[PDB]
Amino acid sequence: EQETLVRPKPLLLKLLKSVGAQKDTYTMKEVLFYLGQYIMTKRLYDEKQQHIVYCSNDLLGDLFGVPSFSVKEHRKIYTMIYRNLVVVNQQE
Amino acid sequence: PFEWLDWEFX
Repeated sequence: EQETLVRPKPLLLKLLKSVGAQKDTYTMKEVLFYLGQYIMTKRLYDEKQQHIVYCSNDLLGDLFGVPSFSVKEHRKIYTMIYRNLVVVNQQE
Repeated sequence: PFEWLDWEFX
């Protein structure tokens, strides 16, 4: 139900392009889903402890500002994604 | 096997 209309900033947009998403405006749900696919396809999660993402050597690490994080860190994830987009004035 | 928020990616 995360329907917030958003326009990713250049870094986030580059990440989205990696999984085939080239539009400029998204729902938050879409951004979140595509970032999950990004992590999957770049194989940035630990194969033995899959909630751990190791992003130091990936562009994702520039977004999050840390070398690693857990998918359990929901507030941090949301926070870092929102700071990398602009919420659209006209919602809906 | 990668779980993320509302979704599962293997």
